[PDB]
Amino acid sequence: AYTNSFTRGVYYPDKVFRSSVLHSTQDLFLPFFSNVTWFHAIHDNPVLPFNDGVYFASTEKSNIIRGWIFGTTLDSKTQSLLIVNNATNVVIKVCEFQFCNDPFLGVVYSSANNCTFEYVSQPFLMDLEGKQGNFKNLREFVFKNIDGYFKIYSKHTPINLVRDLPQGFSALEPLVDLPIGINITRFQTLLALHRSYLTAYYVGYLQPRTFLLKYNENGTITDAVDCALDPLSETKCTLKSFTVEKGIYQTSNFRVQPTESIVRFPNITNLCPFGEVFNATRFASVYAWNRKRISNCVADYSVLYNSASFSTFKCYGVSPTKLNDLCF
Amino acid sequence: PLSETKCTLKSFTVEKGIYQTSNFRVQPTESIVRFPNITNLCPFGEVFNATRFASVYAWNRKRISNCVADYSVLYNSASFSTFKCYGVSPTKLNDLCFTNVYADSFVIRGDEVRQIAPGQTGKIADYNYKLPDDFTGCVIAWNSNNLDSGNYNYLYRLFRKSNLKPFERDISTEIYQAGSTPCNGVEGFNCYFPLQSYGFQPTNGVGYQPYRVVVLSFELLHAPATVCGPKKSTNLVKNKCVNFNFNGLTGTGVLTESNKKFLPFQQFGRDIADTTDAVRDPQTLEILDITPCSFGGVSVITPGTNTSNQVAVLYQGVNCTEVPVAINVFQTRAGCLIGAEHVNNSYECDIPIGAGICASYQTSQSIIAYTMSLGAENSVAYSNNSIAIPTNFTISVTTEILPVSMTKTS
Amino acid sequence: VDCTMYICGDSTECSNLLLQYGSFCTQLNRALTGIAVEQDKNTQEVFAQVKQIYKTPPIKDFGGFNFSQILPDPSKPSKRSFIEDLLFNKVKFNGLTVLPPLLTDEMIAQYTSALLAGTITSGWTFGAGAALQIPFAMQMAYRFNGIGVTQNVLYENQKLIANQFNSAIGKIQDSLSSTASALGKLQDVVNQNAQALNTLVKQLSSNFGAISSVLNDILSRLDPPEAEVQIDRLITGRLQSLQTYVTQQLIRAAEIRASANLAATKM
Amino acid sequence: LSRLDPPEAEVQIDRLITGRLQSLQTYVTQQLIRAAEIRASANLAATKMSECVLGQSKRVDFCGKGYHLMSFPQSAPHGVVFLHVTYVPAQEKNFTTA
Amino acid sequence: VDCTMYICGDSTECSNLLLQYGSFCTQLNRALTGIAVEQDKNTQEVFAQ
Amino acid sequence: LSRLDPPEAEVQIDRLITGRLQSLQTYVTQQLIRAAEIRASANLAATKM
Amino acid sequence: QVQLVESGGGVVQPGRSLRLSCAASGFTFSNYGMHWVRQAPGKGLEWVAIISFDGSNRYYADSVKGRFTISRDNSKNTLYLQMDSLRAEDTAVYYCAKDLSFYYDISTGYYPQSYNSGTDVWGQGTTVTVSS
Amino acid sequence: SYELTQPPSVSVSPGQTASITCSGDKLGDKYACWYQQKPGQSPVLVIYQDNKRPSGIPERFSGSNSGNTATLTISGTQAMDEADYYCQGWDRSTGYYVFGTGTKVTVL
Ligand SMILES: *[C@@H]1O[C@H](CO)[C@@H](O)[C@H](O)[C@H]1NC(C)=O
Ligand SMILES: *[C@@H]1O[C@H](CO)[C@@H](O)[C@H](O)[C@H]1NC(C)=O
Ligand SMILES: *[C@@H]1O[C@H](CO)[C@@H](O)[C@H](O)[C@H]1NC(C)=O
Ligand SMILES: *[C@@H]1O[C@H](CO)[C@@H](O)[C@H](O)[C@H]1NC(C)=O
Ligand SMILES: *[C@@H]1O[C@H](CO)[C@@H](O)[C@H](O)[C@H]1NC(C)=O
Ligand SMILES: *[C@@H]1O[C@H](CO)[C@@H](O)[C@H](O)[C@H]1NC(C)=O
Ligand SMILES: *[C@@H]1O[C@H](CO)[C@@H](O)[C@H](O)[C@H]1NC(C)=O
Ligand SMILES: *[C@@H]1O[C@H](CO)[C@@H](O)[C@H](O)[C@H]1NC(C)=O
Ligand SMILES: *[C@@H]1O[C@H](CO)[C@@H](O)[C@H](O)[C@H]1NC(C)=O
Ligand SMILES: *[C@@H]1O[C@H](CO)[C@@H](O)[C@H](O)[C@H]1NC(C)=O
Ligand SMILES: *[C@@H]1O[C@H](CO)[C@@H](O)[C@H](O)[C@H]1NC(C)=O
Ligand SMILES: *[C@@H]1O[C@H](CO)[C@@H](O)[C@H](O)[C@H]1NC(C)=O
Ligand SMILES: *[C@@H]1O[C@H](CO)[C@@H](O)[C@H](O)[C@H]1NC(C)=O
Ligand SMILES: *[C@@H]1O[C@H](CO)[C@@H](O)[C@H](O)[C@H]1NC(C)=O
Ligand SMILES: *[C@@H]1O[C@H](CO)[C@@H](O)[C@H](O)[C@H]1NC(C)=O
Repeated sequence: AYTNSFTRGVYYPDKVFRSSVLHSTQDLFLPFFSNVTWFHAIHDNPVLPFNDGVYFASTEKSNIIRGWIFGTTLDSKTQSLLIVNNATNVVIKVCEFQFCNDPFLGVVYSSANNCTFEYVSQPFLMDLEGKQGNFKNLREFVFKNIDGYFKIYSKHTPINLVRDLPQGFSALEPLVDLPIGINITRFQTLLALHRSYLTAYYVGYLQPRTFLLKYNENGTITDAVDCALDPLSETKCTLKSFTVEKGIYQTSNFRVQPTESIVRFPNITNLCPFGEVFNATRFASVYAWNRKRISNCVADYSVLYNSASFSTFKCYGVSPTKLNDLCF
Repeated sequence: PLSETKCTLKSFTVEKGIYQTSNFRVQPTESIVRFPNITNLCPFGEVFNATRFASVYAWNRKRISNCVADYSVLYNSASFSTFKCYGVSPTKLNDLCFTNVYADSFVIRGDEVRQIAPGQTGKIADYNYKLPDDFTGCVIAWNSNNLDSGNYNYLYRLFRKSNLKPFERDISTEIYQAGSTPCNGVEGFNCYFPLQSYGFQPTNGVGYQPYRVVVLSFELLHAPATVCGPKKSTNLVKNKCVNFNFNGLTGTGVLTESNKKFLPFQQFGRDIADTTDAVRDPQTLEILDITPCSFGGVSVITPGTNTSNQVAVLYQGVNCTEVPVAINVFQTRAGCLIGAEHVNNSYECDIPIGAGICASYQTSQSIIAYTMSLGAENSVAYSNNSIAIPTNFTISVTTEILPVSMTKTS
Repeated sequence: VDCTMYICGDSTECSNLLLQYGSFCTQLNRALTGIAVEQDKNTQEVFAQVKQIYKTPPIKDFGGFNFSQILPDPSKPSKRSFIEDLLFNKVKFNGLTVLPPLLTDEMIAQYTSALLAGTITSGWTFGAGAALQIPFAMQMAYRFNGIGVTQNVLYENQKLIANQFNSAIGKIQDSLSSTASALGKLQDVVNQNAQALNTLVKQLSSNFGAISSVLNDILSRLDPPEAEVQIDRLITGRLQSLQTYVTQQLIRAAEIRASANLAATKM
Repeated sequence: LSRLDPPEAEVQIDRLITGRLQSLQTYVTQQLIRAAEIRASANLAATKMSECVLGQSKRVDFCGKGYHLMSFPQSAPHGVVFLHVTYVPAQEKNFTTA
Repeated sequence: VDCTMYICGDSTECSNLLLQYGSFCTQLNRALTGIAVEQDKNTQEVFAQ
Repeated sequence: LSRLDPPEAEVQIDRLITGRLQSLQTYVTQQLIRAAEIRASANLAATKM
Repeated sequence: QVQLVESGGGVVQPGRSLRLSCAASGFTFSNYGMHWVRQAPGKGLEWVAIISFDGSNRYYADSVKGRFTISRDNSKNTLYLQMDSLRAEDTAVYYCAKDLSFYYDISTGYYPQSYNSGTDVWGQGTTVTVSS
Repeated sequence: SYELTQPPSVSVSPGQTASITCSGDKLGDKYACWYQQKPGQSPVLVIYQDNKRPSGIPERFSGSNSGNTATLTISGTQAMDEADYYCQGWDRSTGYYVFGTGTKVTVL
């Protein structure tokens, strides 16, 4: 299915306190009013991509979601990250996991093959819905993997809306800032199943976006503007204000972009005699250094550069790698 | 103050007026250092004297956190032939607190260790170990002929289909197709296996015998600082101008108890100007407002040296309670007017102080300060059937002077 | 703005580098001080035109013309009239310092009160010399003479003219007290000054190619010979920013002086 | 130039051109602002000459304080001086009026 | 005048390098926008009487 | 950008950025002063009208 | 060993002031919110006050609000309870209790945002009596 | 005011189940915790999050919370279980941590 993420997925971009100021942060944010896929894992769990980040949301009634699996191969050939919250302790762990085809938690899931990280601590996922009664917790998460850190943000709020995310605003706060450094490209949720058949939640993807974040006097983000959502938001972003007066404002610059690249070189085919230069039997005395003009060539400098025969190869006005594309 | 006025104008006679001669600023009384109470020293020994270093293509990676990292002992050691840093001073590491200090280790052929630096080009830099052009950290290397030398178990990568990104590692071993024709399974024409051994025979001369390389990379003030240097924390003083050091964040100002409700993950605060104005003390975790301790211009109110050498000094926008920390007293809205007595009589303005206050030289003769009088008070005798008609006149010739042109410089 | 503290405060290492650039900081401070004194001159030339502070009489038989909305209100701490009260309601950053005006708002209000009292009780005579009192009906008659309308056009229908003037003053009162933004010309000056200061202070956070935009980070990280090449970059950037600010402020002060000269001529 | 050779003399020379060029742009920019200030005062002096000297001005306090009779121009270095002859009344006497 | 286009238009490397200098482009564009609006103000003031 | 790699290309690009930024700043300063002159002329023209 | 020890108990007159001090060792004191609990002789427990992990948020019972003041010094691993205007009802053995759940792990930045309700570790207790 | 009402005492034969109940007007919305206190000793936490035992407490302790009542229960009471049991309504958001009136379980 699909549903509208009205104003969800915004978070505190940094560890800096700000109050009564509109700050224009540029970071991986979920675009406003974006389409978030809605998965009914229980009548399955597909392995989903991890493009730049992931906004994960859920409104489950009895805390069936217990954590996530992150990685690129997820088959013990490469390091993978595991977050699974048992009844009393979260285990954040990066090993060379041999993940099962259908991961799930019994009522238990771990590995230790060539492992390189573990952090067992208090759990952040607990069964909080029973206290709220009919009102259902909306658990929100934002995962990122930049500069070698796996950053997790979170926020849980009471709601009653059933079929779609709330029409409201609430900034997610950090959970962990893990120094991890692995390559993450795919992920999947793992569930708690009473019947262990070894054979519900919304997912959105972050994009580079400039957000104008409004901090109230207490220092919390109360509302925000997605500067690239529509022309009105861009005007609000350019003026660094949330209300704009009547008028005409220059917001950005339109530029038609080139459709394709065109290369037109002369119809020359002969390869160029660098062999005569470097493989000469006798080199000249330095007081009588040679002078061989090279013209009407198709010169390939890559073989010169990557050849190990040269103990010194430094170019001053040109880059050794870019000589091939340049015409001289 | 009068001599300071004369030097400011570069003249020996100064006309009547008010001249800004210098700037007043309160000076810090003492020093403050507040580092986190990290409970253990750092395992640099396990990296630098490791029984076996890794190959350059498979460089090791140690993440260092929760350390009292004393870098002075490393620098003072005579073993390290090469110890150079690209974003920090080696002698100033021991007073900065950093995050995720990564220590990479590997063995290099010899004199080509110079390729381990930002912007370097070569076999090692391009295809084996690339570090960013804006690298901040230190590269440490020393000769290890008597530890790694013959020997062939240290390898390096000859070929890669593209230059490695900063801090990228490649473990693949597929055959590189150097030529413009397909090659598969074996080293064919213009086709090579991308790795081979160094060949660290002891007979190798200087510049080719093995060199062990350890490069430390640092991130600072992006997070709760963890690999803090050895500097000891001092006590915390408040309401007195003082230069401080919170987790490496150096500055000057007056610390005060803050009403700001920092969230648990927030360590600093900033103003609308994006200037730091609050900090969570790493020891007690309380929020301290940082206000820049008082500053302001100093203006010397002087009559003409012709009339008198007596002067009055105005500390602009400065409160009287803290001026003598630097060096009659009267609190004007524009600042503290020292040396001029306040008089309740209101005369016409002579030397404008500001905010309606003017100063003048009057007489037993001294500089006075008063609220300027706008003019003689006049209650015109208006009535609904009374008119005043002049019975005589006066011819007045008032001169008016206007500039027209200026010098034609070129 | 203190050029030395704005470019770098609490750092002798940067200050010594800044002295290499010469008297750029002295010139900028001189220009800003000239602008500051020019503002006081502008206020003085506009408002300080009366030699004496004229007072309206305690009894205000002005022939039916009601000036209660413009004469001063003695029931408040300031000399402001009612319309002045409407007008006044409708309208430590690394070196910056806002000096106070020489004439406080109370003094400017007193000057305008003197001008109002002189105009009402003596017509134009107080501008030519000593204030010659004249009943306001006769003053308005001889002001009708100035526009080519005979005196009797006032006296024969003085009540109608008085009522029209009172209604017009009340309409100005209502318009100023309403939601209309009639004072945009002054709010534009205030906004321009605030925006210029905001841009100056917000260009302290730019690094201009240096490793960091904070001098305490550069000085605490790098030894002098490597710190100088970064601190010079920050000095160049911040000096260019301050020069731009001072130049635009000079142009803005020039147009404000033109407006002040026009206001003095109108007075 | 006499101390250093071209390969690193140009590095030191370039610091002087940027500095002296910047120090010269500041001079020209402020003279342009000053020239406008003088130009405004020359337009006022030309208006005073046209209206006060060549005629009689009804504008109040333009050609002197009082009722303007005539003005006399006097040259001065980089400026002009106007001697505004003016009629100011004196010796008031209260009278009942109708 | 577009600052980014005039200085180094259609090059993202310079577009990134130019952010180090701060809001100079914003100030320059704001100034000419002010001048441009002032021209219309001048024409309206002179003629629309 | 086609001749030099980013480590040394950024050094050359900075000189162009500074020079073109100074040229643009000079242009706007002259335009501001000339706009002040034209505004004075337009005020005079409105008064004459 | 995770332990808490109180100090500063004694005899006090009505209207005077007294300060308790609970010292913490064996765990990261700065991570956990702390409680004060009192028990009158022969009666049940009564919650006195709570303090956040950094002192930003403090709550008091209505019987002591405005009179008592809770504080902590994370650099000393000590918890304080300033008492002013003591009355007869304040006669009780005062306990300092650690939260089973920490609010924020300063060592790693872990901010769970969801916490268990228990207070696992309690102090030994120090008696305070108010009489004339 | 908030008065978490519990019976003054509950009598139980050794080896017999004892149901210790705590009542409150809004206790269902809040979490409940139970503390055991032998005379002359500080309280010891036995139940938190309305059903969870901390490490080291015997497994025979159990609790529940629904509606206006939270109830601790012991599957089999031993001679050492004679103590005072106090309920506590826990709510971090509202700053609400009031204890109960307590209950002296009597073993006879
Ligand atoms: C994406 O969102 C738009 C606007 O809500 C909607 O019209 C469209 O149907 C959505 N498409 C998908 C893939 O659901
Ligand atoms: C949760 O995981 C940790 C990891 O060691 C384990 O020790 C603990 O017993 C687990 N708890 C449960 C409920 O099994
Ligand atoms: C770790 O990886 C190596 C190479 O694939 C493998 O031989 C080893 O069995 C793995 N770990 C262990 C200890 O099982
Ligand atoms: C991460 O893994 C994917 C899939 O193997 C690959 O396409 C991508 O290039 C990798 N990225 C990095 C940073 O190695
Ligand atoms: C900010 O905190 C204060 C003091 O706790 C509180 O009174 C106020 O309501 C808070 N602000 C908002 C917007 O709730
Ligand atoms: C060059 O010209 C020849 C004909 O002489 C043509 O066949 C060939 O396609 C041309 N080469 C290129 C580059 O198109
Ligand atoms: C010299 O000959 C070798 C092959 O033996 C060839 O690779 C090289 O390109 C020739 N000379 C040059 C251009 O270096
Ligand atoms: C390795 O041991 C030698 C012993 O002389 C010493 O120079 C060096 O400090 C050690 N390396 C460490 C511990 O970093
Ligand atoms: C200086 O003072 C003397 C004595 O009062 C006086 O005669 C002279 O005119 C004054 N000169 C100036 C420059 O005012
Ligand atoms: C100056 O500081 C003193 C401190 O006692 C204070 O009472 C006074 O109000 C201050 N004056 C001004 C003008 O701020
Ligand atoms: C001025 O008057 C005030 C109030 O009458 C008085 O307190 C003060 O001492 C007087 N100052 C002088 C210098 O007379
Ligand atoms: C008018 O004033 C002059 C002095 O300015 C005086 O000499 C003359 O006598 C006066 N005449 C009358 C009518 O008072
Ligand atoms: C008219 O004047 C009287 C006396 O000053 C005053 O009470 C009344 O409010 C005035 N009315 C108007 C039109 O303001
Ligand atoms: C007119 O009347 C006023 C009343 O104050 C008096 O002062 C003045 O001397 C009288 N005569 C003149 C000279 O106008
Ligand atoms: C740090 O912890 C020690 C105990 O390890 C304690 O004695 C000290 O007071 C704390 N603070 C400082 C600043 O050392």
